Amino acid sequence: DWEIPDGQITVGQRIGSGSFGTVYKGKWHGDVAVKMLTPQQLQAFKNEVGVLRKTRHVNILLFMGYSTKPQLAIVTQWCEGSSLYHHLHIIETKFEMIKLIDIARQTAQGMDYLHAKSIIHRDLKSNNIFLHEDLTVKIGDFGLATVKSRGSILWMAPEVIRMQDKNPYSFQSDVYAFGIVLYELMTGQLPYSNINNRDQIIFMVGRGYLSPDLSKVRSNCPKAMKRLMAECLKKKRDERPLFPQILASIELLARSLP
Ligand SMILES: CC(C)(C)c1nc(-c2cccc(NS(=O)(=O)c3c(F)cccc3F)c2F)c(-c2ccnc(N)n2)s1
Repeated sequence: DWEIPDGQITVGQRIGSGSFGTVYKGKWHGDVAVKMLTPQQLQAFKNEVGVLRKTRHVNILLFMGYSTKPQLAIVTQWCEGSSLYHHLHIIETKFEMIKLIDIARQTAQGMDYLHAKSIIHRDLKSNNIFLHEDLTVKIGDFGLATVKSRGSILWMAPEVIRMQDKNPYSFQSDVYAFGIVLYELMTGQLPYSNINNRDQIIFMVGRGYLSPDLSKVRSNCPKAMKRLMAECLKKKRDERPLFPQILASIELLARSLP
């Protein structure tokens, strides 16, 4: 099994909380990430998502094992560096166009893998794309439904925001969230920056009145990159390309660049 013997993990600094559980930097055969959760949270993740079992890919965060005592936790590999969100919006890292294209290429590579294994991320955003050693993209923080009837909206597809569906999530919703990530890479900015109201952004994006300002893309951004971005951000989910097609477009772009 993947159960780490009781008392082997040293738990350190609290990193934060994602879709589910609290992340702490830890030590177990070097630096590791320790995601604390409840047995109900762990069982739901194994059923509703199942990335711990299913994924073993260079662009997906590597699961390592779990602990039962003192507290239940998922132990993954540790990413040395920062998330794409942190790089672009917190510390304003100026990446070369070649690198920005590579980050997109690597993200689309990981997404195509997940989708081929029939896994929908449901919560892809820039603080989920971890730039390990500032070179390798590692996709983590998978979406898990923790709440019922009776949050980062900038990446949500209009249909996800409208939520007139029980499960508005699809491969196409992840394509939209990737579209926003492409926007962030090519502009170095977050969409709808000129609006100071979360409710107005939610209402308008869902109703298709508001969409990212594509005129904000860098001068050195390839025409095909801006074209792919537009296709991924289509308001009609059906009009969006899937990741095998997205990947092929980036891979072709990556070589056609002088
Ligand atoms: C607080 C915040 C921003 C949300 C973070 N979460 C994780 C983290 C820690 C543990 C697991 C998952 N993701 S997960 O829980 O979806 C998951 C697994 F539990 C197993 C395998 C892949 C995987 F993505 C994470 F995103 C972070 C994390 C993970 C690895 N290295 C570093 N440096 N940070 S940071």
